[PDB]
Amino acid sequence: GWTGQESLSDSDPEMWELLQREKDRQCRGLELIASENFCSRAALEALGSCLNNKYSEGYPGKRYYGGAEVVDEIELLCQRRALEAFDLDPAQWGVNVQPYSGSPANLAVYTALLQPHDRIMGLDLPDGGHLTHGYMSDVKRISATSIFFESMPYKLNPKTGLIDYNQLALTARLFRPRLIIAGTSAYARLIDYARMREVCDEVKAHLLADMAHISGLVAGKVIPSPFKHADIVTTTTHKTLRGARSGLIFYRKGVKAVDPKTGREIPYTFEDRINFAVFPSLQGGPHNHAIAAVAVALKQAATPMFREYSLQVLKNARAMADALLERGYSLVSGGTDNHLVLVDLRPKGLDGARAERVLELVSITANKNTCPGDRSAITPGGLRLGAPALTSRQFREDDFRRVVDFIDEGVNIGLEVKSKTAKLQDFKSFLLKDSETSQRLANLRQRVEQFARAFPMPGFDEH
Amino acid sequence: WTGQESLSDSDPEMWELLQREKDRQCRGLELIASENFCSRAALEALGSCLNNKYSEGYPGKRYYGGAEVVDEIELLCQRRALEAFDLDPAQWGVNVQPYSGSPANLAVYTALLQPHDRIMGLDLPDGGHLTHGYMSDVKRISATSIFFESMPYGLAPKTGLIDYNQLALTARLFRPRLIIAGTSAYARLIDYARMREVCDEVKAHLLADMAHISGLVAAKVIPSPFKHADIVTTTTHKTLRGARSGLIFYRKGVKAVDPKTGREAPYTFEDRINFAVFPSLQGGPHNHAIAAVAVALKQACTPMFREYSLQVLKNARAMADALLERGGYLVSGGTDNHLVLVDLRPKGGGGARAERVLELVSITANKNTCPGDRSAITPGGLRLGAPALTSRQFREDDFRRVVDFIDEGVNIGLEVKSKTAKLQDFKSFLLKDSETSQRLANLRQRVEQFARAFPMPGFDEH
Ligand SMILES: CC1(C)[C@@H](OC(=O)CCC(=O)O)CC[C@@]2(C)[C@@H]1CC[C@]1(C)[C@@H]2C(=O)C=C2[C@@H]3C[C@@](C)(C(=O)O)CC[C@]3(C)CC[C@]21C
Ligand SMILES: CC1(C)[C@@H](OC(=O)CCC(=O)O)CC[C@@]2(C)[C@@H]1CC[C@]1(C)[C@@H]2C(=O)C=C2[C@@H]3C[C@@](C)(C(=O)O)CC[C@]3(C)CC[C@]21C
Repeated sequence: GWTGQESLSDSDPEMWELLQREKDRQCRGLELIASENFCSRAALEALGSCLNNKYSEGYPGKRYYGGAEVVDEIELLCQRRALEAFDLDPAQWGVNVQPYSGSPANLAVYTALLQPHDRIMGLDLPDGGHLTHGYMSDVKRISATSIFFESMPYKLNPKTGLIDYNQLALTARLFRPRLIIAGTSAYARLIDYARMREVCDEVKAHLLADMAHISGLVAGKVIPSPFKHADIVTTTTHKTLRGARSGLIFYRKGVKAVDPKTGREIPYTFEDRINFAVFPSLQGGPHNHAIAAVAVALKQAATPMFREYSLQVLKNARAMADALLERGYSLVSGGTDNHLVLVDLRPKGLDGARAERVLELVSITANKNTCPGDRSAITPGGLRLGAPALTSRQFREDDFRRVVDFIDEGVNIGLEVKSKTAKLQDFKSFLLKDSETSQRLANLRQRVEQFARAFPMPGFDEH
Repeated sequence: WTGQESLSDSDPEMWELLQREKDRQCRGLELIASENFCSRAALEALGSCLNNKYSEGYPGKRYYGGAEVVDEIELLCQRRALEAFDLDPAQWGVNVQPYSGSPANLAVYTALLQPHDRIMGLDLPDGGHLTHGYMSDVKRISATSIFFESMPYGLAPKTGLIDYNQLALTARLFRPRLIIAGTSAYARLIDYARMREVCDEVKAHLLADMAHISGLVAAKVIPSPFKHADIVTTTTHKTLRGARSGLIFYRKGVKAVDPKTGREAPYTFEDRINFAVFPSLQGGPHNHAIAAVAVALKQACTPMFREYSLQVLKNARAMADALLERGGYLVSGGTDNHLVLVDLRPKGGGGARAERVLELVSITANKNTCPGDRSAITPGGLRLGAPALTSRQFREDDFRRVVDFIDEGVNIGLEVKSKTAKLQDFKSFLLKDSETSQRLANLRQRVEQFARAFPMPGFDEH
């Protein structure tokens, strides 16, 4: 008779088989999705805890709901570990740990700082921006950021460091936006630019750094911090931070600067505004399980171990980069200085959508990527590859050297099938039905999986 | 570093806190209609490798590879949801991605309205929850009141019951595009068939946020909004006893035709609601939450859980009866659902004194505005629910001692309230006075050991 202390294995075999298939697919796969990581077991033990059951609407100091005695201390702990993880000064920075995920963390900042229809700029979606930074199609508002607010994108300058900081400054003086976002998905270069904070300081905009993709790197000081230049920072606690899926908003606090007469030094106004956008306005009850798992990860990230990881992540990225040039690929202007690598595949003779589907069938998971020349729409000429997921499975430069030989056999199987096919589902069908290709893919799949299965995997053994 | 080390080993500080929260839960009595203790099965999924998987999109329409397995978990959760409530796949869909309750609501508004379009959500004191629409007399509070234009409630004051009259009058005036049949603190059924007239009148949309009653409806004990409503939202916690997540149910397929028009006239909810959740508001789904949600929906699609929902109402009824024979007055006269809103006005006790006393006694219920009320920091009534304790196998008898335990709370309160000045001066006197602090510790021990023996869902030690 139902106790609810039963195991998932006993009460829901259907779900336990599926957890187990997912676990096998991760262990046997080569995961190159720049935004994927494998979460620590420690973190998942918190994530899947009794903190699920506690409603704690409000914030630590006094948050009136009730018993929150212990969760208050978890939230403060998470706060302290957050500010420790990236460089201290609690005198000069605050943090909100309650955002449900990344998109909520951004919509919170917009909501706290701007009025509906206020003007926002971010790197356009195709040029490697996030959806939540704003995106309108020809005839549709697509991001909620573009619906509740007025978004104009700053494009990428095809071949250079790409982020046209020029065209930005030109258009940000014509558009008079009250917040500009500095953050990217598909970009191999450094930003979180002190020059964003000039373009901003100029036209009286707020600088928001969305560092979700590089947060681990920043956490580790293996790349330079947006927290010197930017006044608001948002991140996810997964990706390069390697925690559970949650979000963070960091904001400046205390006295901003001093000005005419004896002074009366002007105070920052973010803290209370961002905390009101998060709890009363947008979110109900925080997910205390996520907050705890986030706390576990942030401590992991404030350690010798995590600095070694993030250095290995850059060297692994460079390795995979150097390796692809060696066989003459083309990387979106140059190479990389971060966690990922954008391959241009038009000069090697294949698009992204074919390359992605071929690698998919050999247990290599990357994403197709629009290259500056946005024909776009599921047939872009690039491929986005990242090192963090595998670097967490103890891969080194030789391991990525070999990952790239497997991608090579993939690209090469593609070209071949691209020479007997009618572009669309006549390609995708041909990979299923053709006895010669179906076999050549199985053989490559089996080599990847044997290669993949041998490396350790964070998490539990079986789920 | 492997990332396979146990949390005990790698973070004792966090492991101690998980463990103190575990102590705290199994210890006390939880009567908050919005709270419940999650199954081990469900938590096993919540804390799985599904946390590791990005699957932006919907099953079949993904933007990444390597979703073969997550597709099936999402569809399973879909199916378990339509089955859980009973619901014909021809005539209903579900979206299982919402991160929580507030997102599920904002997603419906975003899919169905333009910014500044008009929303009638039962006001905060008359039922409530922020996400229905709430401005103070100085400022917009809920983001629903910022991005959309919200006009409050319609209840016959004192008479807890829903003014189906002045609503219909004002829904003919204010001309709102969507009305929210749903409640935080309301012990009665919402006439959904009469909402569907008020709404079919105004050419409005009917939304039910059935967060606290979600279990009951699947369980077929209460009448489902899913006969009258077009859109239904819920959290997967509370009454459903699952992980913190959110669901959005919506009608699909044909809506009948006029004689000559032929027969073409299909629902347009699905694509719009799904597009408001993925490109529009949310990034990647929390596949771990979806999995955990799926566990709970089955745990619940079953014989076992129809006798949870049957015991929940009768547990509620029992509590209701045993406060009419003592505790105070019954805002509504009684209950017909998972909770009772007792008035402490005719008992001469605020809602905020009575809440904070039971807190120090490890019983957590809710402060609740009642129609005879002042709007200051404290004043109102008391909101009780059967889902939490009903989960630790409590029956009607459990719910006579729990009520006698609350009586000792009410009664040490009244005593405190006759030797103290304001609330500030009241809640001081509970902490300071050696005579009262010991009288309270002795009641805390009686409720503690009444529950602490009882079984609780979860991992024993987190
Ligand atoms: C008077 C005001 C309008 C005002 O008062 C200020 O805060 C002034 C501060 C300032 O000057 O900035 C602004 C917000 C607020 C303080 C109150 C309204 C009532 C609460 C208290 C407001 C709040 O924030 C949070 C909630 C929550 C909603 C609830 C019941 C749920 O929805 O479940 C969960 C519990 C909780 C906390 C109680 C009820 C309200 C709606
Ligand atoms: C408008 C939509 C939502 C929609 O397309 C349309 O509706 C167009 C209108 C029409 O069809 O007419 C669906 C397909 C899509 C083309 C675009 C924009 C969103 C991207 C581009 C979609 C896509 O395929 C792949 C991703 C990826 C996710 C991301 C950011 C990551 O997760 O890191 C990695 C980079 C990348 C490429 C950026 C953003 C999206 C989600």
